[PDB]
Amino acid sequence: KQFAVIGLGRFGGSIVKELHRMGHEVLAVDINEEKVNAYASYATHAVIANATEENELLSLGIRNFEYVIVAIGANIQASTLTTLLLKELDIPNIWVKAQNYYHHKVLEKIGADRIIHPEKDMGVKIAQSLSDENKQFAVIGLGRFGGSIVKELHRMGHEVLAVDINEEKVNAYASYATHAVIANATEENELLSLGIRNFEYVIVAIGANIQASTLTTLLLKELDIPNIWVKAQNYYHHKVLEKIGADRIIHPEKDMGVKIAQSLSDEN
Amino acid sequence: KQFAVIGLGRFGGSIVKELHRMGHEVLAVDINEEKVNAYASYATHAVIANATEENELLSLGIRNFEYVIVAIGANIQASTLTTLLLKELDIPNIWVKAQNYYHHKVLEKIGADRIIHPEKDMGVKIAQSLSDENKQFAVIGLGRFGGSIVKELHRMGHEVLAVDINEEKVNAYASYATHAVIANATEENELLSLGIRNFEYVIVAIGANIQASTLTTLLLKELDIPNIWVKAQNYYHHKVLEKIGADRIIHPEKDMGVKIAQSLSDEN
Amino acid sequence: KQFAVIGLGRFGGSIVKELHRMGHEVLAVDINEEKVNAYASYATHAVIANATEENELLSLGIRNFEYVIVAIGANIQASTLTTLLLKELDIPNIWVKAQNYYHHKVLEKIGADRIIHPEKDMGVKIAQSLSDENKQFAVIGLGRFGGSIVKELHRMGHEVLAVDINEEKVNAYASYATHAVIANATEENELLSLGIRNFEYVIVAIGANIQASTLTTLLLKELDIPNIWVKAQNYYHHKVLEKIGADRIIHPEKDMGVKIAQSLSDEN
Amino acid sequence: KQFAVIGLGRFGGSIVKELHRMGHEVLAVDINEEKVNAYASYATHAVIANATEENELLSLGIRNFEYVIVAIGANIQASTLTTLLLKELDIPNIWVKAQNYYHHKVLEKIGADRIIHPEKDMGVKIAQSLSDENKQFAVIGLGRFGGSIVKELHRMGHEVLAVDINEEKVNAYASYATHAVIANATEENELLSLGIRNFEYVIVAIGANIQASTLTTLLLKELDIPNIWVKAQNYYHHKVLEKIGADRIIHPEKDMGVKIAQSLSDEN
Amino acid sequence: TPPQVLAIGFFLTIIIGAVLLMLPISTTKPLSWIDALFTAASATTVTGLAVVDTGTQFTVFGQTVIMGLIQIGGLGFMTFAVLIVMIIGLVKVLFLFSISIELIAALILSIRLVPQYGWSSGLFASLFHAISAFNNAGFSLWPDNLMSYVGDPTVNLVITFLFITGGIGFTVLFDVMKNRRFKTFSLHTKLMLTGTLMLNAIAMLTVFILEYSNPGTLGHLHIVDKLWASYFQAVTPRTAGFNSLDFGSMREGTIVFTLLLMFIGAGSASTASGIKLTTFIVILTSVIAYLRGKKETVIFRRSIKYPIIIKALAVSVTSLFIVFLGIFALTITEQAPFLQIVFETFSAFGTVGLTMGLTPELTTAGKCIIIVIMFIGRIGPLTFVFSFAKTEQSNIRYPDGEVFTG
Amino acid sequence: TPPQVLAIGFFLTIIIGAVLLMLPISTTKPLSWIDALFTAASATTVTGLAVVDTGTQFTVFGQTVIMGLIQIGGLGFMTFAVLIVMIIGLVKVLFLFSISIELIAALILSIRLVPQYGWSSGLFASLFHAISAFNNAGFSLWPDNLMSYVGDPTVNLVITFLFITGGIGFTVLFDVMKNRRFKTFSLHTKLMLTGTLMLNAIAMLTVFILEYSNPGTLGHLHIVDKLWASYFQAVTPRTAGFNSLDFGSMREGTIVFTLLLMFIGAGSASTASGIKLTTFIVILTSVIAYLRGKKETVIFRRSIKYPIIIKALAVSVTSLFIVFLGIFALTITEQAPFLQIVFETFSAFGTVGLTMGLTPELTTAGKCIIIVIMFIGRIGPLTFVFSFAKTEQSNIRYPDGEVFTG
Repeated sequence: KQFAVIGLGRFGGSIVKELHRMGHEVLAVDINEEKVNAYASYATHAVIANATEENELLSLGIRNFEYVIVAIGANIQASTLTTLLLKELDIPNIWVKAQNYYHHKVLEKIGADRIIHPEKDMGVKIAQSLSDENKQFAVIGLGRFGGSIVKELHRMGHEVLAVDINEEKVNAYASYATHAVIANATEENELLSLGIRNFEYVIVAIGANIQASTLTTLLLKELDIPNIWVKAQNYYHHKVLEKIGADRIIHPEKDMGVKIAQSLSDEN
Repeated sequence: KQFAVIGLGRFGGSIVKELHRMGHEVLAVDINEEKVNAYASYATHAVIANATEENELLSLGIRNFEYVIVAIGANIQASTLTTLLLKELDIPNIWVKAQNYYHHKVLEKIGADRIIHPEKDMGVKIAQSLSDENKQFAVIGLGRFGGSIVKELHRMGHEVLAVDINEEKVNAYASYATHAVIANATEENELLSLGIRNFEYVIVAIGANIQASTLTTLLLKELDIPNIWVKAQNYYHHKVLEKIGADRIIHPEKDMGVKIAQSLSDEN
Repeated sequence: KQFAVIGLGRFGGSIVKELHRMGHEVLAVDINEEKVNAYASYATHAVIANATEENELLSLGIRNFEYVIVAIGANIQASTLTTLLLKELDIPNIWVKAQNYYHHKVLEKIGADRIIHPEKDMGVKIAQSLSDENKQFAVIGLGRFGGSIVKELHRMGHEVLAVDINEEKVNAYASYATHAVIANATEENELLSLGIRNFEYVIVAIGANIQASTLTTLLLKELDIPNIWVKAQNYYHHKVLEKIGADRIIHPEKDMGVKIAQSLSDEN
Repeated sequence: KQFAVIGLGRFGGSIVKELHRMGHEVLAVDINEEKVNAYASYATHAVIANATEENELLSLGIRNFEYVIVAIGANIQASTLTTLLLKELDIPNIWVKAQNYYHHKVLEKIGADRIIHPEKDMGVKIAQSLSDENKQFAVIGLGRFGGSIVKELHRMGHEVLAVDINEEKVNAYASYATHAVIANATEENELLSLGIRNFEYVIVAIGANIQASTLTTLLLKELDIPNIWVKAQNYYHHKVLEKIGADRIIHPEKDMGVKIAQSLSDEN
Repeated sequence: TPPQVLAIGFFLTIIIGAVLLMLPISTTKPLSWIDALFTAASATTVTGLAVVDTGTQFTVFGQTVIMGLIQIGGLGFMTFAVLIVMIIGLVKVLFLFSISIELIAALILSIRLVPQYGWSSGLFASLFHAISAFNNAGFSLWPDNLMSYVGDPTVNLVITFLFITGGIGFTVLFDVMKNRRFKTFSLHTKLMLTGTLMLNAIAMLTVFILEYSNPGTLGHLHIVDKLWASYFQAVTPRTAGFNSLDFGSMREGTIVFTLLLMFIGAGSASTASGIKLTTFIVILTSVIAYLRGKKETVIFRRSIKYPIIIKALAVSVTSLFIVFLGIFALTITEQAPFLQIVFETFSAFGTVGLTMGLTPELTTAGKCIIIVIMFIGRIGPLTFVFSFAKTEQSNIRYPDGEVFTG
Repeated sequence: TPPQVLAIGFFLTIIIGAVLLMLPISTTKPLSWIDALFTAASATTVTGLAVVDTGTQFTVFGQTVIMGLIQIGGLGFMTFAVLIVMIIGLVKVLFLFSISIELIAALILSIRLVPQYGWSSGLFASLFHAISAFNNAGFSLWPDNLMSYVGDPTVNLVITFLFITGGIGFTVLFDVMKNRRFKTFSLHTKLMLTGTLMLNAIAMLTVFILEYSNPGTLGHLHIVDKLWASYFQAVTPRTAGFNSLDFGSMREGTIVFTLLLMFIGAGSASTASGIKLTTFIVILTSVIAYLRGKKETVIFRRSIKYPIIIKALAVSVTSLFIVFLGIFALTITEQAPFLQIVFETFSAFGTVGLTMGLTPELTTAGKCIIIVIMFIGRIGPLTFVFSFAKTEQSNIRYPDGEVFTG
C-alpha cells in the first residue's frame, strides 16, 4: 500500500514515474535536490534526504512503508548502508539495486528481501523476447547486458554469434555461445566476413560511448539485417537510433523500472 | 597540361580523383604508401615519396609539371620545405594548402603562386550560397569554417546570429555578426531562448568531435528549421547527418579540392 | 595467541612483519600471490587466497584464530564482505581497516570488534607527539591525515595554522584551527606572507603526488624552520625527503601497523 | 655592437641576462609582456612586440642591429616568419633557434646566418666534457639531449651504455652506442643487472616527467656512482637534484644561451 | 621441484627394478650386468626393447616385475596429465580406472582365445599383455612377440583397443566421458579423435600397398589375414611395440614411413611417446598457414594462440636433434646396417617397441647410451630439459635484428 | 609475378639448356633422352650431380654450355638475394663483380699448378672449375672429381675461397666491402662470419676424428695430407660438390654428420642451399632460449623479431618434409642401399654435389622426381611455394584454442 523508492537514478526514476502512472503512493527521495526537483510532480511525496542518516529515515515515517526501494547507483556504500538501516526499522520488504556480483552476496546476508540487476535481468528478458519472436542470433558488445543475452540464449539452446570489441570478454564467453568472435562492429569487412548478413537478429549491446553502438547499427541496416536490436544510452540516443532504422531499442535502466513498478503493484 | 599533387590528404585526394575524372594527367604523390595505394587508379601516376628529399623530386620529373599542388597537412614544415624545394625547380605555378594565418605569410615570401584555405575559402562560398538562395541567418560553431561565414555574410550585409561553444571566439566575432552569443547548441533551452526557430538557415560548423555537430542538428530538425546546413567530418558523419534531416552537408576540404581541380583544368 | 592478517597492503604488511619480529605466529594472506611471495619468511604461514570465498576461509583453519585483521585497501566490498564472513565463524576479535566515514558505520553494524583509520588515527598520535614535545603550530595539506591533526591540536587548546592548496577543505576547517588559510605551499611569497618563519613545527600532509610534498619541505628548509615533519608515500619518498633535511617522516599506514601489532601482542 | 634578442623563453632569457652581465647593449623583446617585465633591468631596452608585424620591427630600429636572435619557441612559424622579415631588412647576421630537423632545412634556405639546436649542440659539448674528463660511459634517457651525447661520444670512439625507458629510441640507437638497452631507470634490478655500478659517469637525460629524472639519480647515488650528470628542467629541479648528490646538472636551455651570448660578443 | 622430481625420481624405478629382475629368482640363465639394467629400463619406460627375451629368460618372477614396471611407466604417464590439467582428488580416479579397463579387457576379453596353454600359461599370458598393451609397452610373453597371432580376430581387436585408447591422452579419455556429445568436445579432445583415426587410414593404406606382394610377410597371407596385418602393422608403431609381422623382411620404403610414423608420438598425455601427435599437427598445419596468407594459425575455427607454436617447434627439433645424436653414436659403436641403426634410434627414443632385430645384438657401449635414449624419449624432451636448466628471466629488451632465411 | 616468374622462368633455362648439350656437337657417346634433361638441370641448379661424366662424355662445347649455364644460375640467386634484401642499379655490380673474382682467381690463381696438361686442357680446366667453384656447383672436369688433388696446396686453398665466399650471403659479400670495420657489421652479416668459421672447425674435427684410421680414405695419408682432406671434406658439404676423398669408403658415422652438414645450407643470399645456415642458427638457438626462460629470442644483444622465427621454422620443416618424401620415393624405385638413398636425397635437395656413387646408376623413374628435388631445393622451399599458393588474407579473429604438446 505504502511505497517508497530511494535514489532517483535512471532505474529509481523509472519506478517513481511508473508507480505514479497507474496510481500508487510513492515516497520518492534522492541524496541531493537536482533530481528531486524534476520528480516533484512524479511522486506522492518528493523528499531531499540522505538515506545513511538515521534521523532522516525516522522523520520520513519510512517504517510505515511496507516496500522500500534502494536504487542509489555509483558508490555502493550508499546502497548498502541504506538497506542496513532499513532492515533495522523492520521494513517488511526491502528491494535493492545491486551493481556487481559481490554486491549480490553482501546484500543477501544483510537481509535484502529482493535484489535486481537492471543490466543482467533485462538481458534474460530480451533473450526470451528474441526466442519467442520466431534462428540466426548475433549479439554485438559483450557488456553486462550483451553478456546476459549470450549466456541466456545459449542456455535455452539457440545459436548465438557473440562478438565484442576486444577478447577479454570473448574469452570467458567461449563456451557461452555458438561462436565467440573478436571483432569491431564498425569495420565493414569484419561484418561481412563474419557472415553477419545471415543473421536475422543482431543485438548491439556495446556500452560506453554511443558512436560504437550507432555506427554498428548503421552498418547493420546497410546489410539489410531484418531485425536490429540496439542498447541505447540516453534520450537523444533513442531519437537518432529511431531515424537510422533500428528495429528495436532497449533501455536496461528504464525498461526494468516499469517492470518492477508492475511487480510492486500486483504484490498487494 | 601536366598536373602533380603532393600529399594525398582529404584535400589532395579530392583533387587527384577529380582531375582524373574529367581526363587530365595527375602525378599523385604522398609521404606514406597507405594513401598512394588507394589512389593507384585515381591518377595518371601514383608515387610514394617524401617531398623534402631533393633526389626524389628530381627522379620524379616534377619539374615537367607546370602545376604542383602541396596538400600535405598536419605539420607545416613538410608543406613549406616542399614548396621551398619546388620554387627552386622553377615550377611555373605552385599551389599550396596553408593551415593558419602565419602559414599564409611565410608561403607568400617563399614564392607560392597560390595559397588555399579549405576551411576559410569554403565559408565565403557558402556565405554566397546562402545569400543567393533568397533572410535570418545563424551559424553555430565559430571554427575556421564557421568563422569565415559569419565574417563574409556580415560583409555583404546580412544578419548573422553567430554562436559558439565557448566565449573566446564569440568575443572576436562581436563586431563580425549581427548577434554574437555564447551558448551550447546541445541544450534545448539555450536554443529556444536564442529564438533560433526564427532562422530559416542554421549552420552547424562545430568541428572536432561529431556529437556536438550531430546533436545540434538533431535539435534543429526538432524545431522544424527550414534549412539546416552542417559541417561533416568523415564519411560516416555524412551518412548519419543525412538520416537526421540535414538539409545540406559540406566537406570543406573535399568540396574545395574538386573546385581547385576545376581551377587547374580551366587554367590551361 | 593465534594471529591472522588478511590483505598484505602497506598497513597489513607492516603488521605481519612486526608481529613476526617480536615472535608471534602470523597467518598472512592476500588476494594475489605477488605480495604473498615477498612475505613467505615474514609470517608463520604465507597463503594465497581470496577472503570472500567460504571454502578458502574454512580450509585455512581461520576459526582457530582469535584475532583476524582485515587490511585489504582499495575496494571496500572486499573489506566488508570479509568481516561479514568472519563474524559468521564466531571470530572472537575482528579488527578492520576502514576507508571513509561510511565504512566506519557499516563495519560497526556488522560486528567489527575494532576499526582503525591509519590516516586519521595516526594524526591524533602525531598531534600528541607535537604537544608533548614542548608553541607555534602549522599543518600544510588538509588531507585525511592533515585534517586529523588540525582538529586534534585545536581540541587540547593549541594554535594551529591550517592551510590547504584549495579552499574546499579550508572552509570546513575555518573553526577547526587558529587560522584557516588558502595557499599553495610551493610559492615563496605565499610562505613569507603567511609568517611561516615564526612557526617552529611545520607538517606537510599533502598526499597524492610527491613533488607537492617534497618541494614544500624544500622551501621550508630554506626559511630555517626548526622542526619539519613530512608524510611520505613510498620508500623512495623516505630516502629523498631524508636528504632534503626532513626532521621527521611519518608513514600513516606503516607506522600504524606496528602500533596495532603492539596492541594485539599486549592484548594477550 | 648593437644586439637584439627576440623571444624571452628559457634560451632567449639566458642570453639577455648574460650579455647584460658583462656589459653589452641588449634589445630584449618577447611576444607578450609577462617575460618583458622581469627582464626590464636585465637588458638595455625591454620591449613588448610581436616579431611578425613589420611596423613593430621598423619602429624598433631593428635594422640598426647587426645581430638579431630569434629564440621564440613553441610554434615554429613565429620563428620562421620572424627571420623571414629580418632577412628583408638586410640584417647582417640572423641567428635562429631551430626545433626539429626540417626546421634546420627550411631556416637554411630563408637566409638564416646561423642555426642552434640547444638540446643537440649541448649533448656534443657534454660528450666532450666526459671525454676529456679521463672510461665507462652510460646515458639514461634518449631524448634529443640524451641522443646527441650517445651519437657524439660514439663518434670519437668511447663506450656508451645508451638506455631509454622504451624501445622506440633504443632501436634507432643500436649502432649509435656501445650497448643499446631498453630499461626503466627507476627499477633497482634493472640498474644492477645492467652493471651500471661499473660506470663512473651516468647521464640522466630523461626529459618530460621530473620524477624519472630524479628517482634515477636517487638510485644512482645509492650505487655510489662516482659522477652522476643529470638534465634538470626548471629551477626547483636544480635544487632538489643538488641535495640528492647529483655531481653535475645541465640546463640545455639555459647553459646554451650563455654560450651563444659569448659567441655574439666575441664576433664584433 | 616439479621438474627435477620427475627426472631423478623416474630414474630410480629403473635402477631398483634392474635389481628386482637381476635376482637369481627371476633369471634362469645368468643375467649379465649389462642386460639387466636395460630390460628393466625398457619395461619401466614401456619402450618395448630387450637384450634378452622376456618370456623364456625370465621366470614368473621376471615377468610379474616387468608388468609392475610397465604399470609404473603408466603411472608417470598419469602424472603428466595432472600437470596438463593444472596448466590430488583425481589421483584416485586415474589409477582406479587403469586397473579397471586393464582387467576387464584382459582376464575376460583376452582370456577368450588364450586358455589353450592351460591355466598356468593361459591365465597369466592374457593378463601380462594388457598391462603392456593398454600402456603401449611392447613386452610380450612368447618369443614370437605376438607374431603368432597374425590374423587372430580376438588379438587384433582386443589388444588394439588397449594401446589405442590407452595411447590417446587422458583428456580425450576423460573428455568423452562427461562430455559425450558429438559437438561439445574441446579443441584438444576434438583434435585427437580426428587425427588418430584419419592417420590410421593413411597408415593401413601405406602398409597394405607396400607389403602387399612382399613374399616374406603379408605377401602370401589370405585376403582377410591381409587386413589384420596392415591394420595392426599400422597401429602398432604408435609406441605399442607388438609385431603382427616381422620388420626385418619388409620393403625399404615401408620402414621409412614407420621411422616417421614411430617418431611422432600419439597423444599429449599418451602412455609414452617421443613427440606427441598434437605436436606434429600444429607444427605442420602452422606452416601450411604460412604458405597461405592467414596471419594466425586457426584450426577448427578456434584459433590457437601463439605460445603453442614455439613450444611445438621446440619439442620437434629436440626429438630430431637427439635421435640424430643416437643414429650417429650407434653407427660407429656397433657394426650394424644403417637402415636398422636409424629404425632402432627412432624407436628407442619413441619408446615404440618395434625393433628390426638389433636390440638383442646391442653391444655394451651402445647400450648405456640407448638406455638414455629411451630414458630421454619417454620422459619427454621438454619436461626433461626443465630440470638441469637454470631458468633465466630477461627484463630489458633489445633492438631489432634483421636476418634472411629464404 | 615475383614468385611465379622465378618458378617457371628458371624452369626454362633448364629445358633450353637441356637441348644445348644433347646436341651432337657437345656429346660424344649417345646421350639418352633421360641423361640429358638431368645433367643440364644439375649445372643450372649448380647442384653437383650427373648421370654421365662431364669431362669425358662432353666435348669442349658441352663443358662450355655447362659453364655458362652455371653463371646464369648464380646470377639468378644474385637476383634472388637482392629481392630478399629490400623486403636495378646493383645488377651491374653483382655480375661484373662475379666475372671479376671468377677470372682473377681462375685464369691467374688456378692456372698456376694446372698448366701441366698443356694449353688445350690447362687454360680451360683452370677456368671451368671456378665458375663452378665460386657458384658452389660440384661439376669437375677429370672423372676423379678432384679426388686426384688430395693434399695439393694450390687446390685446397684456391677453390675453397671460391665456394665459401660465393657460398656466404652476397650480404656479407657486399657488407664487408663498404663497412670493413670489425664492429659495424649488421646482425645477419655478423652472424654468417661467426657461424661459417665456427662450424667448419666442428666439421674438420668430425671428419678428422672418424676418418683418421679409416684405411680407405685419409687413414694412411701423410700427416700433412691428413689435414687437407679433413678440412676440405668438412667444407665441401656446403653445397660445394668436390671430392678430396671418396664418400663410398668412410665410416658410417661420418656420412651421418654430413647428411646434416649438407642439409643445412650455407648463407641465405649464398650460391645454392636447401636450408640456409641462418635458418638453422635461428631455429636451434630459438629453442635454446625456450629451455631457459628468455621471453624473446635475443642474439648478439640485438633481439630478432618474431616473424623471423615462424619463417625459419617454415623453411625448416619444408626441407625435411620434402627430403623425407624423396627418401621414401627412392627406396622403392631403385634397389639400392639405405645409407646411400638418404645421403643422395639430402644432397639432391641441398644442391650439395657430394654423391656416394649412386648418381650414375640412377634409374629413369627415380630421375624425373630427383630433377624436381634439386629444382625445389635450389629454388628454395619458400619462394617456390609462394607461386602456386593462392594467398588468402584473414580479417576476422577466432576464440582461443587450448592444446598441450609436452
